[PDB]
Amino acid sequence: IPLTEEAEL
Amino acid sequence: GSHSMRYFYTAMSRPGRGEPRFIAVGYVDDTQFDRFDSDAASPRTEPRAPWIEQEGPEYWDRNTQIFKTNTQTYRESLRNLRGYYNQSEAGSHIIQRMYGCDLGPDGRLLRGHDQSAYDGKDYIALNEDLSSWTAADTAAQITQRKWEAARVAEQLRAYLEGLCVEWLRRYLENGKETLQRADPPKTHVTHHPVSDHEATLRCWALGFYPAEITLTWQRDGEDQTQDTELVETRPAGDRTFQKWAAVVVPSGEEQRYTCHVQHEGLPKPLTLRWEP
Amino acid sequence: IQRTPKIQVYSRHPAENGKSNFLNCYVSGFHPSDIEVDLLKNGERIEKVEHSDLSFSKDWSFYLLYYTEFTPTEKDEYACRVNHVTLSQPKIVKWDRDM
Repeated sequence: IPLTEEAEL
Repeated sequence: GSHSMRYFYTAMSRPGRGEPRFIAVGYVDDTQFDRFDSDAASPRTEPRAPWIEQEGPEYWDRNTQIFKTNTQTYRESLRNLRGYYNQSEAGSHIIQRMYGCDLGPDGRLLRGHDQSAYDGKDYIALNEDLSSWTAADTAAQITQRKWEAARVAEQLRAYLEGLCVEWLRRYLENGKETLQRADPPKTHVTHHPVSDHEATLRCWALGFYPAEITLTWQRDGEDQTQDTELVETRPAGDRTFQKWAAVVVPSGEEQRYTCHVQHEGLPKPLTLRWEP
Repeated sequence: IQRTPKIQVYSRHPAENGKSNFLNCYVSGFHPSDIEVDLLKNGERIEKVEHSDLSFSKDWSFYLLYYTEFTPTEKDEYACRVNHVTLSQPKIVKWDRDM
C-alpha cells in the first residue's frame, strides 16, 4: 500500500 | 529469502499538451502488482498481479484516493521546482520518486528508502537513519527546509517501519506461490565462428526469477570481465528474465573457457563449457 | 541531462521456425521518458503491439518492454525501430535469434 498524505516538494 | 516493496512515481509536465501526467507503479521484488495512470480514460488503481485481486473495494478506493491526490500534489511540485531552478514555462520537466522497504530473511525491516529526482538528477533523499535528508543542491535545500518544518521524515519513518512492512508481509503471504518461488535459469553455451581465427562463445541464462543473477566467463580459471560482452538482464514477458555473456576466443582454445552461473533458484552453482 | 536508449530485440522462448512465440523489444537506460517504439515485420509496422507500464531503474533511467505475438520463419525479417530525442533519426535493430 502506498504512502498517504504525501507533501509537495 | 530477502524481499522488498517499492513504489515508482513519474510526474511529467508537457506545456501545450495538458496538465502533467502522473503515473505510479508498485512492485514486490521484480513483480509489478499495481498501476495508476492519470492519462487513463478513467484513472483508477488497477491490479497487475493475480494475488492482489483479492483485496477488497476499500483497498482499491484507498489506493485511488491517494494516487488522485498525488496527481495534484506532484503538479504543484513541478511548478515549485520550475521556480527553484528559474526555468521558463516552455520546457517539459520530470519529477521521479521511488520509496519502499527492504526485509531480511527474518521478515524484519532491513532498511527503508525514499529518493526523489528532477530531470533525471538526484534531488533529495531520505538518509538510512530515516530521520534526516540529503539535498543535492540549493534548490533541494528549499524542499528540505519545508520537509523539516512539516516533519516529513517522521512521516516516512512511520510508514516505512509500519504500513510498508505490514503490507509487504501480507503480499508475500498472499502471493507465496510466486513471490517466494525462485525459478532457476535454463542454461546452455552456443558457439559462433567469427573467422578462421576466432569464435564467439555465448553463455545463456533463460527463464529465471528473480532478476538477480551472476554470469561470468573464466579463462584458465581467470575472470574475463574486460573481454566479456554482458547484456543487460531483460524481461521475457512471462515474469521471467534472460541474460547472456559472450567472449571471443581463439579457435581450438574453447575448452580453456568456463561459464559460471549463480542464482537463488539453483540447487548449486553451475559450471558450463561448450559441448561440441 | 539526456540519456539515449539501450535496445534489445529478442524472443520470449527459443526461436523455432513455424512455432508461435513472442517478439520483444526492450528499451532501457533512457531519459526523458517520451519514446517511440515500433516492431517491424519485413520493414512494415506491426499493429496492436502492447507495452509495459512506465517504470525506472535505480539510476532514474526509464525502461519499457514492447511485445507482440509472432511466428518465426526462415525468410521473415523482424526488427525494432526506436525514436527518442537523443536520436538524430530512428534507430532500427534487427532481430537475431542468436542474441
